[PDB]
Amino acid sequence: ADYSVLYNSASFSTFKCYGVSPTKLNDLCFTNVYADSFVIRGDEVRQIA
Amino acid sequence: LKPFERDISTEIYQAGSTPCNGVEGFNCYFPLQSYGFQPTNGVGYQPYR
Repeated sequence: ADYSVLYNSASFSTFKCYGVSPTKLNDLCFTNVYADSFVIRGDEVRQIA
Repeated sequence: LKPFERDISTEIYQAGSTPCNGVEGFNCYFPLQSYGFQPTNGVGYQPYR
């Protein structure tokens, strides 16, 4: 993992971690990370949460 | 906070590279949140003296 280049990238319009801290993600070990990607509107980002 | 320590600072909390404490911006949250007590809330959500 290497989320430190993505937390300090400062090029995103949405970046929040839920149930976990967004300041530690390259120190917490996990098992499987599933990435789902989709593009929506600007009046539909708040619905996805 | 340490035993018998009180906070009087209103600074904005700094998250990530982007500085805060009044230079408000992306990842600049205010830690002091309101409780929001109402009688319509649950009994675990009501004020305790």
